[PDB]
Amino acid sequence: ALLSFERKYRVRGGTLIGGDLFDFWVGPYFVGFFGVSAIFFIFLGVSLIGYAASQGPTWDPFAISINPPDLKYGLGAAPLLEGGFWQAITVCALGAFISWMLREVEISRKLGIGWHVPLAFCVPIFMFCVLQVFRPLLLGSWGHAFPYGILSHLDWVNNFGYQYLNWHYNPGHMSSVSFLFVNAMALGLHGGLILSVANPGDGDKVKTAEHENQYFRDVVGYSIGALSIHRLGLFLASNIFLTGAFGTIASGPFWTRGWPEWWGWWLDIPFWS
Amino acid sequence: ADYQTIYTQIQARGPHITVSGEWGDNDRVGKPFYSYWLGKIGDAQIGPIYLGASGIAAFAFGSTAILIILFNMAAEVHFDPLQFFRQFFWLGLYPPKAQYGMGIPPLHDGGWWLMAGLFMTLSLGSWWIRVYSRARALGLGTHIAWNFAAAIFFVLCIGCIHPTLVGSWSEGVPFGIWPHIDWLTAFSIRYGNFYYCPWHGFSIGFAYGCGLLFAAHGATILAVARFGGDREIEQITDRGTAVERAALFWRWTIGFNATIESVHRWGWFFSLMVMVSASVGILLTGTFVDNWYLWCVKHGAAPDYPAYLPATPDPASLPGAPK
Amino acid sequence: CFEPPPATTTQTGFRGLSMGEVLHPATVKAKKERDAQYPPALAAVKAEGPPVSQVYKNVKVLGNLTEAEFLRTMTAITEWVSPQEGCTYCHDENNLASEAKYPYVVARRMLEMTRAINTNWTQHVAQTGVTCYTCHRGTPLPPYVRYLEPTLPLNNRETPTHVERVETRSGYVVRLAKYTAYSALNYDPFTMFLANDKRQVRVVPQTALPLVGVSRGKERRPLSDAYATFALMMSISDSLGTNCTFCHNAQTFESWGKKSTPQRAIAWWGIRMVRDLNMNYLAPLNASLPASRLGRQGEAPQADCRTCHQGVTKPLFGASRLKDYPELGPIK
Amino acid sequence: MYHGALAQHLDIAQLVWYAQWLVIWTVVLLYLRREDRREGYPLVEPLGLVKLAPEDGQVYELPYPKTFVLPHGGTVTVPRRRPETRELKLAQTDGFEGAPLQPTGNPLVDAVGPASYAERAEVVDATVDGKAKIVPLRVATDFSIAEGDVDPRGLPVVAADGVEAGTVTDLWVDRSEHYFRYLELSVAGSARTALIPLGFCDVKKDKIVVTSILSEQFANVPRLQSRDQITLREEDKVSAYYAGGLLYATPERAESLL
Ligand code: BCB
Ligand code: BCB
Ligand code: BCB
Ligand SMILES: C/C=C1/c2cc3[nH]c4c(c3C)C(=O)[C@H](C(=O)OC)c4c3nc(cc4[nH]c(cc(n2)[C@@H]1C)c(C(C)=O)c4C)[C@@H](C)[C@@H]3CCC(=O)OC/C=C(\C)CCC[C@H](C)CCC[C@@H](C)CCCC(C)C
Ligand SMILES: C/C=C1/c2cc3[nH]c4c(c3C)C(=O)[C@H](C(=O)OC)c4c3nc(cc4[nH]c(cc(n2)[C@@H]1C)c(C(C)=O)c4C)[C@@H](C)[C@@H]3CCC(=O)OC/C=C(\C)CCC[C@H](C)CCC[C@H](C)CCCC(C)C
Ligand SMILES: CC(C)=CCC/C(C)=C/CC/C(C)=C/CC/C(C)=C/CC/C(C)=C/CC/C(C)=C/CC/C(C)=C/CC1=C(C)C(=O)c2ccccc2C1=O
Ligand code: HEM
Ligand code: HEM
Ligand code: HEM
Ligand code: HEM
Ligand SMILES: CC(C)=CCC/C(C)=C/C=C/C(C)=C/C=C/C(C)=C/C=C\C=C(C)\C=C\C=C(/C)CC/C=C(\C)CCCC(C)C
Ligand SMILES: CCNc1nc(Cl)nc(N[C@@](C)(C#N)CC)n1
Ligand SMILES: CCCCCCCCCCCC[N+](C)(C)[O-]
Ligand SMILES: CCCCCCCCCCCC[N+](C)(C)[O-]
Ligand SMILES: [Fe+2]
Repeated sequence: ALLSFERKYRVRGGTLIGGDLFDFWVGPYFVGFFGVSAIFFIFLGVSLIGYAASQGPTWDPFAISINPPDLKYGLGAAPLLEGGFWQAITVCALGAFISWMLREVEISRKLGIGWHVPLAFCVPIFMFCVLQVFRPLLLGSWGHAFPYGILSHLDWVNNFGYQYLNWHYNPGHMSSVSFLFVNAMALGLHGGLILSVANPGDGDKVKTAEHENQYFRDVVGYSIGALSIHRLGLFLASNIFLTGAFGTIASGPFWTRGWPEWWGWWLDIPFWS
Repeated sequence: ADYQTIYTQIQARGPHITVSGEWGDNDRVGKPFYSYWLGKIGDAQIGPIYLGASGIAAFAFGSTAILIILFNMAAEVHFDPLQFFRQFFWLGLYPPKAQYGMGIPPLHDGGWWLMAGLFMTLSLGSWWIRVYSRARALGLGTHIAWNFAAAIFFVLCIGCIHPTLVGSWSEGVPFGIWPHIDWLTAFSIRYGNFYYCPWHGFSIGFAYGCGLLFAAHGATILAVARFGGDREIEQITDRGTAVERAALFWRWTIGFNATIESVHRWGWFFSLMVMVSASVGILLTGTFVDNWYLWCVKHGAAPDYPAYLPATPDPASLPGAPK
Repeated sequence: CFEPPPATTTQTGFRGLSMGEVLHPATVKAKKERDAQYPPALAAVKAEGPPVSQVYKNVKVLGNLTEAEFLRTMTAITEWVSPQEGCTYCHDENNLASEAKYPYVVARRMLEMTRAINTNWTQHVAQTGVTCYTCHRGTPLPPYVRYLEPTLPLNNRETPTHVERVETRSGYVVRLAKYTAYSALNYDPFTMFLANDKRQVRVVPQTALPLVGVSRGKERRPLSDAYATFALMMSISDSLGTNCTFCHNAQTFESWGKKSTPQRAIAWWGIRMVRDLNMNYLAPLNASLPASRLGRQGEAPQADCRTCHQGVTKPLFGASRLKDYPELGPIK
Repeated sequence: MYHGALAQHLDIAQLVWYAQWLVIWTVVLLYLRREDRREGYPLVEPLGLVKLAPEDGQVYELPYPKTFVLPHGGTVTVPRRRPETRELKLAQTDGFEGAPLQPTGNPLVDAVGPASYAERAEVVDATVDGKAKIVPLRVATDFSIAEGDVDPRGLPVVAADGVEAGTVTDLWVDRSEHYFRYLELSVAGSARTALIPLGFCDVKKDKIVVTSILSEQFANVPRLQSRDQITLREEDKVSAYYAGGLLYATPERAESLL
């Protein structure tokens, strides 16, 4: 039930709210107040999903879609089957995510370690808000949000993109993609390197911190360091959405033309026109 | 608050370190030098750097490729300098616009592109050799060279192998900033929408996942930096409270947990798989699947919706419709 | 380089597909005001007596009009095409039957073309119809036209920079980009698609799997076609001042039925209509134009979607004079 | 006829979808999920009064052991059975295994909850060339503080309770990574030094502020056995001590944050 080393850590305390009342574990899972709210919402959200999805035609998982209302309902409450479900499921989603997040804080507190993971987790929640709440508010209808369906949310991404002719030239998107791609490369680099040191092959000795530094000084002329490559990755990953959020938000509220034309600001400097 | 996880409150200077490799220690060129500001959020020493043969090779092929592209790009603005600097993004070196099948294109219609293609390829190879050798020289495993190979192979897929498989060079990736981006849409449109390609989905899944994983891993390490969690090598060989606390964070949150070595495996694998899934997705495209939406439709996958504006018949199919 | 909210948005698709228009009010309103300059219809005259076929000497097209109507038409024409220049832009000051000046005979062809559009391209122009004003906008040379190579500025009422001038080779990539909504697509949709009916717009295949025998080597259309078709569609978009979801559900560009809007069938007709006008009316006019008029390959200026639409999904926001001047068709 | 078409409604890309899934669950469940179990397995539990089997699934979920050959000698094999022998000053607050434990003494010195350390080697972490790795600058003489930063030697250390608790005497540096990791201070009113990991230090120009523990609680900061040397397991004891300050420095700290 308990890892070899677990018991010495399972002490009361660290709660954000509730104190002793829910301060306990079920199996491996810590519960705590937010574990309890988390579950409440998950159960709600998932229930609406099933009740809504039953009203629809399909039960094929790829095809099921719970979508938002028509643009006409604006920012108001929409009939259940015509966006009502979607508005409710969205509220359960936020409840779930934020509970998940606050719950991580209580676990962090209890182990006397920094709260960096719940913080890092704020970014994805943020970007979910930019897509489903902030941008719909700025544009004035919940209808602009994305549908809850494995495939359908892609058809939304697809159209949203082509509304602006070529979404690729969106300077926010460009920056966003660039972090997605480095982050991925660096996770490969950082994992490969740690394994390369601890797993030299045949029967050779596990190597050293000094090696790590040498390999990257040799290969690319700079090694960032053990502590720092974790501070970089948290940064690279986080800026996928933190910069992306700008390209998403600008689209409609601040720019209504194709994105290629935005580059007019450069191409059209009269000096070289 | 742990300010060390943000930046280095007091920086240490001390004599430059060298770890000797099974060879080439004489090829480390340059004098180490030290940046204070860099020191704030990283190691302060920049350089030295191994030269080496496969390195010099890679630099030389890489540069050849760059000159072929840049010359062809300069031809486009008719060697006008300012218009060059102005239009640079839009400038490109394209594959054959015409269908030569697999026939070597004329220089003016893709000949030059295949040239640069070949040289960049050699550049990539000589670099793989360097990435692989330095590990072996320093007595390390080659996990990095193996993650890299997957990335090179992806490129070989989109630049060569898929063109070869369907039998046309016109399908390759042009060199240029906007031009390589334009290709993405062209390739998706010809193939019936890459959203409906199951491997584009796996790829993205892992790409997002790397974001998920590097943010959770990075932060987890900063969050136990207090207990020296960053000395990951010795936390492997001799588990300490850094990674016992790291593990219980994750066990208590999601119910299962990695070890401080295994997590890097999960990462390596996730990073690898972005490039592996992408390649399979390309190897199947054009060869065996022509319209990914219809393939999906053929198999029951695709969503479908009520009309909102009236369903619009193909005019072209109409009784008496022109051509 | 940004545009302050609110944005005007519409829905062209089932809810949750993010399909529809996205308009910045100030621009729409600036276009409204420009298109507002459409002179009103001249007052209706009573048809008295003799078809000008009897009355006048050299009347070929509008011959069944009684005089009063005929001179109403001539005034309207003057008001649309050559307001600054007045009747003598086309007529001999002292002989109105004279074909001495080319605008006369070009105008004659343009009465036929105009009546063709209204009579025969109903599936595009419907009951709105075009008049000369639709293209000419009060000048003899219409503001947006296309030569057999991209030119700049798109509005030919503006003065070219050196680079913009067709002669300046360095300016090519820009002349081309600016025609394809700033993309770097290295193709000209106009001469590929609109100048004639040589090329096929559809590139996407209509079976899940590659049909054996059109799917390898020189059997295949080259990827460059897909670029071109993207190039053309970027151009149409910019021409109508709208985006792909005006016509397509991007889920499947290639599918019709529920996957396309009404406007895509209308668009499909418009491409065909434009080819007719280019092949059969406009391109031949190089026979009759001053060299001052012609492109570097001796081509007459011709038409695209911009020539009528000028940035609006319906030209002049759907303003019509079809019922006011039926000389121009639909001709029974 | 179609490229890819295998049979009735069967085609290449579709079989490859099934292979791709398989390859993923194989690697994930049968490899990665077992690499994760090199540490901490098998799970510990209460004891059964009568039990006799090498419980089947405890075998199946483990990888085969791997051995690391260490750079300055010896080896380490994982997984391996690594039970916590040390006695724990914690008391069950309720019955069920869900229930949290409570310290029965001073958990800071007891070393429980946030104050726990791992049973690391009692060995001095070494550089690549054999030397002691984390050593005071008194010893690490070719090292220095970068011009521009605070030299804390001389500065007062001020504890959670605002009370000056000692005086920074030295910094210890990581010679492998050229990176400071603890400060040494002369504890006030005691004849002892304490190290404090640089993460528990807010480093001002004129004082070093430490918020994990009250000035009182430095007295019992873990002691080293050498003065210019520190073991992997000592590092853990030192580090855990202040870390446990955070939940335990005062009675209100463990209670509901708001
Ligand atoms: C034709 C349209 C296109 C398009 C349209 C598009 C749009 C419309 C947007 C992007 C955006 C983005 N795109 Mg683009 N895109 C991208 C890459 C990217 C991303 C980096 C970026 C942000 C993604 C995001 O919002 O995640 C969202 C992730 C979320 C919301 C995570 C939520 C997680 C939540 C916190 C927790 C969820 C918990 C689960 C419910 C739990 C399940 C329980 C189980 C697991 C137990 C690439 C690499 C490419 C390439 C190579 O072609 C590309 C092409 C294109 N994009 C097309 C051109 N793209 C976004 C952007 O940032 O650009 C500015 C954006 O808005
Ligand atoms: C702006 C752009 C968007 C975008 C663009 C995007 C693209 C373009 C693609 C996906 C893909 C996927 N997306 Mg989408 N996405 C998803 C979830 C998903 C999965 C169905 C799939 C793989 C995700 C993954 O592996 O990531 C990494 C996460 C990992 C490894 C941990 C496991 C998480 C788990 C796989 C998620 C499964 C959750 C359930 C499907 C959702 C229901 C849960 C509830 C009901 C119990 C969620 C839950 C959200 C939310 C909460 O915001 C989201 C937002 C968005 N997606 C944005 C709207 N996403 C890919 C796909 O194949 O879709 C068909 C793909 O092609
Ligand atoms: C409208 C067009 C679409 C499109 C078209 C598209 C295509 C055509 C392809 C992808 C592919 C991929 N897309 Mg998709 N896409 C993606 C994300 C992704 C990636 C996961 C993956 C590309 C893999 C990669 O890392 O390349 C970046 C990594 C690279 C290029 C590796 C570089 C390796 C190399 C060794 C480094 C070079 C070294 C040197 C610097 C070279 C310099 C030397 C000099 C001499 C030249 C997202 C997240 C979204 C969203 C959010 O909507 C999206 C939408 C869409 N995609 C649209 C539907 N997508 C690929 C794929 O996975 O399909 C199966 C693919 O082929
Ligand atoms: C830039 C940084 C990033 C980042 C970072 C981090 N990410 C984290 C952490 C960090 C640091 C954690 O600490 C936390 C975690 O614990 O890790 C294990 C977490 C997690 N990241 C998950 C998914 C994930 N991260 C994505 C992206 C990024 N992550 C980006 C890349 C994506 C993408 C890209 O698609 C996905 C889908 C979950 C597994 C997990 C939340 C579990 C949850 O919340 O449980 C509580 C909620 C549930 C179990 C279900 C609730 C169901 C609702 C009510 C009903 C469904 C709602 C509906 C909206 C769904 C529509 C589906 C439709 C579109 C098809
Ligand atoms: C899922 C995993 C992924 C992943 C993985 C990995 N990625 C790796 C590795 C791994 C693991 C390596 O080990 C290897 C490396 O070593 O890293 C440290 C590498 C690399 N990934 C690079 C770029 C990158 N990765 C991308 C993507 C992904 N990566 C995906 C996501 C992308 C994307 C995002 O598009 C980009 C652009 C380079 C930095 C690097 C190769 C350089 C090269 O191959 O050299 C080729 C050689 C040259 C370019 C020489 C020419 C250069 C000069 C300066 C030009 C001078 C011109 C002048 C005229 C000359 C004058 C001369 C004078 C004397 C007169
Ligand atoms: C049962 C019940 C009703 C309970 C009440 C209590 C309660 C609230 C229970 C929760 C119930 C629920 C809803 C559980 C589901 C939890 C979730 C959301 C699980 C998601 C699992 C996924 C998909 C993770 C994706 C990322 C991924 C592939 C991770 C695998 C690799 C791991 C384990 C990463 C975590 C990890 C990281 C990031 C480290 O860096 C690290 C460093 C050193 C040691 C260990 C680790 C480590 O474990
Ligand atoms: C401006 C108000 C104006 C006048 C006046 C005018 C008159 C006019 C007449 C009387 C005729 C008939 C002469 C005859 O017997 O042949 C006639 C015929 C045509 N016109 Fe005209 N016209 C005025 C202006 C213009 C303008 C501005 C143009 C050229 C753009 C133009 C052209 C023509 C043409 C062509 C004909 C032939 C009519 C036909 O049915 O063939 N006119 N005009
Ligand atoms: C409507 C009945 C109509 C008239 C009248 C008209 C006249 C006209 C003239 C006088 C010219 C020659 C101008 C010159 O100086 O060269 C001319 C040329 C073009 N037109 Fe026209 N035109 C009428 C109608 C239409 C319509 C509906 C359109 C657009 C679809 C159109 C377009 C053009 C174009 C293109 C040319 C050739 C380029 C040029 O000579 O400037 N016209 N028109
Ligand atoms: C917006 C930039 C946009 C894109 C992208 C786009 C693409 C596209 C493709 C790929 C085709 C090919 C279809 C096939 O291969 O079967 C295609 C065809 C047509 N389109 Fe389109 N399209 C975009 C925008 C627009 C707009 C704004 C409209 C409607 C005004 C439109 C219309 C059409 C029509 C009509 C066709 C068919 C051409 C023919 O049959 O000759 N598209 N589109
Ligand atoms: C060029 C190939 C081209 C395109 C593309 C195009 C599209 C288009 C659409 C989508 C509509 C209908 C919009 C709606 O119903 O909301 C439409 C309508 C009209 N067009 Fe057009 N059109 C193209 C070309 C041309 C040209 C060259 C002309 C003028 C000679 C022209 C004219 C019109 C007219 C008139 C209408 C309006 C119909 C109405 O209901 O008001 N178009 N076009
Ligand atoms: C059968 C035969 C003969 C050969 C086999 C085929 C072969 C191996 C061919 C290979 C084809 C391949 C590898 C093609 C791949 C193409 C791809 C993937 C291209 C991808 C991206 C291209 C990009 C972004 C190009 C950008 C280029 C540049 C920006 C040029 C760089 C410019 C500078 C260094 C100077 C900047 C100048 C500025 C200051 C004005
Ligand atoms: C101790 C590990 N050092 C280390 N690790 C990694 Cl993954 N990268 C680097 N350096 C760069 C330049 C590369 N490649 C990325 C910043 N140094
Ligand atoms: C195909 C890529 C280019 C091949 C030529 C590159 C030069 C080879 C240098 C290898 C040097 C050998 N070493 C030390 C790495 O084993
Ligand atoms: C989209 C790419 C596929 C993502 C792969 C996700 C792997 C998650 C592994 C969790 C399995 C956990 N457990 C306990 C069941 O083993
Ligand atoms: Fe790590």
